[PDB]
Amino acid sequence: AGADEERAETARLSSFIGAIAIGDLVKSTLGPKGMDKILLSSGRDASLMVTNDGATILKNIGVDNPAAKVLVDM
Amino acid sequence: AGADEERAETARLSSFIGAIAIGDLVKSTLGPKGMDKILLSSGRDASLMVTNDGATILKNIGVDNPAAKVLVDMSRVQDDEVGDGTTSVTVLAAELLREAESLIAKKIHPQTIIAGWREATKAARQALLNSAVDHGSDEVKFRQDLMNIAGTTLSSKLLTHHKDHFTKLAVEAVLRLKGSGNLEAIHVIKKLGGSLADSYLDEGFLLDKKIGVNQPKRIENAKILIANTGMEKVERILKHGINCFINRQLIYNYPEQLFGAAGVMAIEHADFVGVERLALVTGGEIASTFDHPELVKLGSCKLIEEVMIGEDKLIHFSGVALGEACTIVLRGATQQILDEAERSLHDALCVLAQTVKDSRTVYGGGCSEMLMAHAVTQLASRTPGKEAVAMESYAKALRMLPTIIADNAGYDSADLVAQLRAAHSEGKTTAGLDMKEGTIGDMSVLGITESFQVKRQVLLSAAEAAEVILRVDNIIKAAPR
Amino acid sequence: SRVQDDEVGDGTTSVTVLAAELLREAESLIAKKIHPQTIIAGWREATKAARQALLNSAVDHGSDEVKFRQDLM
Amino acid sequence: AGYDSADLVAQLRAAHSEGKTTAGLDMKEGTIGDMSVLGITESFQVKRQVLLSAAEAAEVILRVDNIIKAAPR
Repeated sequence: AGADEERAETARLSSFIGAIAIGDLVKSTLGPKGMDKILLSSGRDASLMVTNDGATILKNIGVDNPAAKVLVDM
Repeated sequence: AGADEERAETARLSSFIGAIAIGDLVKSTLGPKGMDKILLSSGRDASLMVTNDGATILKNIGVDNPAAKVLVDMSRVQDDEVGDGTTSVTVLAAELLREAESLIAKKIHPQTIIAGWREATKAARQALLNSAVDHGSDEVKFRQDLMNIAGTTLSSKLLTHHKDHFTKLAVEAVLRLKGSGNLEAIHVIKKLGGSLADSYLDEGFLLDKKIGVNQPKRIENAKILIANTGMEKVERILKHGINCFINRQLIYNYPEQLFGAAGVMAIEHADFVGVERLALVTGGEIASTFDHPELVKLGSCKLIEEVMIGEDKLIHFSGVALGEACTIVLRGATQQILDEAERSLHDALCVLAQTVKDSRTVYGGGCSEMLMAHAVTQLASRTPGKEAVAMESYAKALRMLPTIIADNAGYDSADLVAQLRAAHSEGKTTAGLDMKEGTIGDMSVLGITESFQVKRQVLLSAAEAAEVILRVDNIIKAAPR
Repeated sequence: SRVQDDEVGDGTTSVTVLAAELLREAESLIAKKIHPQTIIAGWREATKAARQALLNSAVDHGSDEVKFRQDLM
Repeated sequence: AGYDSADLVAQLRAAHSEGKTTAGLDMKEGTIGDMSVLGITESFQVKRQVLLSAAEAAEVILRVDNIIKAAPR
């Protein structure tokens, strides 16, 4: 264990996992009772940035190696 | 499995922890005998700062991932547009978070209870008037200006013998504060020389710097020169008639000889903050290279002079044409209390201006808190909805304040709550906690009355912060720093 | 202590010991269980203690001038 | 004195509550005795200054709430 290996069930899984992570944060945002979140990164970021609009925050950061940034661009 | 994983119960915990963390540090500070704390930062900071005033330190830094900075930021307007005295507004906000545990039992969406904050407007209006206390303050006012609330701020402080006189003076300082122009240019320094009054009020801004041993002792029909760049000079100088030069930064030695013979008084390394305030005061100037003299600069010509204040010499720049900015100078023999003036007077500036601006106040010594607690229990029942259930929880939050005021008086807390409530529900607004008695008494005889605004701004800010908080996820707490 | 020495003297050292013992009672102080600062008002009460050290004690009753037996010993 | 302290406390209190200011601790005796016979007296002034001096030393701990620092790192 402890390596990046993908075939069969797992290759499909990386697409699957990227979709689930984004959905939980965005679901709160929609509707009158909608919610806005705060994000903090220390590496050359002034402070916490808060974006209610899902599109603006997704464009801003390419935090991880799994596919999702391309999806965000669209 | 990303990293910061939090459960719905743990997400709220981060907000919960934040209120408790802040309350413990501010807790030492409150009432009669409070204590100073030290705080450290490097890179954007360099050493350890110690601040007696809780509001000043919270404002200056956003130390960590925990969210409370936004809650904290509102307090600055509290300390300018009203409440300061003794810090306690932050502590009450913290208290409301504890009721959230009882809220989990309420199998209802937390977002909906948030609408209770919609109710904050109808609670803030009810909280107000339920307290019912001061009929009015006309403006400036000859006798109602003080001998009131500033004394309470002082009541907490030991210095209340000579000091209460100092507190009274603060009103004169605040009277000039009101009007168009904003909250700008107010500076105060305490000094070593002793007097019964222990304070002198000056019409203009004060500074403490000297050109050198040589140079004229006094100047008149004074003209002021300010430079953004460090040290031709005589030629431009003679025609204007220049009486004083103020420079923010180091000053070159050669011009110093010139000024002495000419009869012009200059200031070496004048602090920038004093200078910026001064510009508003004198009508301002364009500060740049040595061309800066004549028309580009406009100076005020009333009085700049060195005078002796009982002993040690100072410079008193005074009689500003604008009239929007002024300075305060303190005096005293020497003790804990005299340099405690620095602790107290800064507090004095914020309390009084507001007391004159609000024209409304509430009874101190916790009189307001018990009465308000009585009225609010009924109010929850009156309103339809969860709107009623959230409101009922809020009402017992107020109960803790009576306990804290008594606690800092040395007297047994449970006994105190009992006697306190019976007197307030009775219908007498004047009655309140008497710390010196260790029981309940007439607050008015003491002369204690909290500015009305201090009570409404604290309640409204806590309410809005609460709206966002139990409808988010990522945070936590450690302390101010 | 030195100001005291100039104003009267050494005697035998004992003043320092008396001040130290007052700290021991602080353990039971917690037992009162509330605000240590108003405990200080006890000091205010010490003025009462101070008058006690006054007039309800032996004093002289004799030290007329020279004195036959009480000159010393 | 090299004498039993427990015994001493009881007898000392015993002579004083009576109302006889003369009785006191005689170390040479090992028990209690008539101080006046010894001839021992203390100046009035030594008692007032010691009381004032001991009281202020005690307050240095209480008039100032805190003196040092907390957590730089």
